[PDB]
Order: sequence, then structure tokens, then C-alpha cells
Amino acid sequence: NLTSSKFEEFMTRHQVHEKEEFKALKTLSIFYQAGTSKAGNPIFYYVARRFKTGQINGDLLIYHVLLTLKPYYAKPYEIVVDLTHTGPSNRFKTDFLSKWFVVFPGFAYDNVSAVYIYNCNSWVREYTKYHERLLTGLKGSKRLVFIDCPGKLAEHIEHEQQKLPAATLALEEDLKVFHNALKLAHKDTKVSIKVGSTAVQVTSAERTKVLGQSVFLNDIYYASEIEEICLVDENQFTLTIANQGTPLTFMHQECEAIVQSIIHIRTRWELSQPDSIPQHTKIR
Ligand SMILES: CCCCCCCCCCCCCCCCCC(=O)O[C@@H](COC(=O)CCCCCCCCCCCCCCC)COP(=O)(O)OCCN
Repeated sequence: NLTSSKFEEFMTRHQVHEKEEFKALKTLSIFYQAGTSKAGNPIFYYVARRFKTGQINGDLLIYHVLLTLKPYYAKPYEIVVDLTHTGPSNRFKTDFLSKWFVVFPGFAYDNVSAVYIYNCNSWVREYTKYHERLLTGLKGSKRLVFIDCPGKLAEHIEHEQQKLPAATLALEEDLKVFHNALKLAHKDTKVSIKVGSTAVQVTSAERTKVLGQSVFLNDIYYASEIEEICLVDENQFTLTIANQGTPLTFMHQECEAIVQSIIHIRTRWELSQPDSIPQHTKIR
């Protein structure tokens, strides 16, 4: 017996404005409004990789999202979802994922004009497949728009109005592209490794079906997550990532040149961290 009105009433009396954990949600900037699109509707951003799946009460996030939509959700609006560097540590669960469908007034769902998903990656696609039963409503919908490059965003949201997180923008500068590479797995597929100053981006060069739509799957591995860099052969090199299990092996004509480039970034981070040395070793 849960509806949009009871949830709204419950939070109000269960006062949360002075919790000192509801305030931090604003500074963290998980959900905020910025700019307007060509059609003239306001645009809201959702930074997906700022939510830790077990550190705050889930109901607080819903209330914060709701409280910033009341003045606007009576008319059409648009949402930009930023999935940069999203992983299993910031997922929703079935108990908490199904709440999002039964908490807002029924017309709030209809006013959503379009959705712009940004920087999808492999984990998200697998996450969608597992929960495909719930997300059947979104299957094949025409309101989902997938962005392939930052330039395409200009068409829908005009430049000088887009406000993405400062971190997200920094991940598209000083790039060192290596086109035509190939990824070695159970089923290989073209990729294009890029090695910026801070992190390594494995941008797939082939479109794949996500929620019934073809799209590219860009993946980002940060320096701190890089553990092993080796060159088995000039044809192939292998990378090991923390907590990801099996290492990733790729084939390129100049793997040694690419392998050298990654080492430079890793070495600089080693100097960057001030801590002398960690204590003990984690074993699984
Ligand atoms: C109603 C307004 C909702 C505003 C939400 C703002 C915050 C965005 C957060 C997006 C990620 C987390 C929530 C994802 C589930 C949202 C489910 C939902 O509300 O879906 C309905 C409305 O959705 C929308 O209008 C916008 C959908 C947002 C984008 C969804 C992306 C899905 C792709 C995978 C996301 C993986 C996220 C991983 C964890 C962060 C679909 O329409 P319907 O016909 O089923 O509704 C009638 C139900 N009685």
C-alpha cells in the first residue's frame, strides 16, 4: 500500500532537512539542473558514479531527486544520465530498483521528453540484461537517445549551456589514440585504445545492442586500478585490473609502444601518492 502521496507525506513529517546527511547530497552534486535544450525544456543531470550502494539510506536519494523536480515536473523536461566509470559498486538492487517506478505521481513519468545516456560501458549492458524483466517499459522506446561522441551532444543541447562534471570533461583531452587495434577474448572485436594523462580508455569500435538499440561501449580504467603491465609478444599484451578477475589481453602491431605508454602514466601515479607503503596484503 505504497503510492506517491504516502511517500511524500512520510518524508515531510520524518523531517530530513537537518539530518546532516541530506545536506551533503547537495554538495556532492549527484542530481542537479542546468541549461535548456533546443526545444526549450530544462535539463537535469544525474552523475551515476557518485552513489555508493550501501553508505546512505536509499530513501534519501529519492527524496532529494523528487524535491528538485516539483517546480518542473508539471511540464516537459529532459534528463542527461552520465555513466562514466560506472561499476558494480554503485548499483541498485531489486528491492530498491522497483521503488523508482511507484514513487512519483503518474504524470511525472509521461512528461519526460527524452533521455540522453552518456558513456555506457560493458558492466551496464550486463546489468540491463539481468534486470530486463523490470525494464521492459524502456525496451525499444524512442525516448532513449545514446550519445557516441561529445560533438553529437551539441545537436540536442546547444554548446555553452552543457554543464557536465568537471571530471568528465577532463577525460577527453591530451589523448593518444591507437586506431584499428583488436581485443582478444572468447570473441574478439575491434577496439581503439586511448591513453590520456590520468586514465586509459578502451573505446569499442563496433556498435552493440543495448535495450534494443545499437551503441558503442566505452570503458575507462584509471591508473590506480592498473596492477600488471607485461608484453608477452609484440603481437599481444596483457593488462590486469584490480577486482575484475581475469586480465584483459589485446593484440596490436606495436603492443610494445602502447605498453610503454601505459607504464609512464602508472609510474607517475606511483610517485603521486604520498603514502610510503601499504601494510599487509589482501588475499581472496
Ligand atoms: C519519473 C521521473 C524519474 C526521474 C528520475 C531522475 C533520476 C534519474 C536516475 C536514472 C538511473 C536510476 C533509475 C533507473 C530506473 C528508472 C525507472 C523509471 O522510472 O522508468 C520509467 C520512467 O523513466 C523515465 O522517464 C526516465 C528513465 C531514466 C533513464 C533510465 C536508464 C536505463 C538504463 C540503465 C540504467 C542503469 C543504472 C545503474 C545504476 C545507477 C519508464 O517509464 P514507464 O512507462 O515504465 O513508467 C510508468 C511506470 N508506472
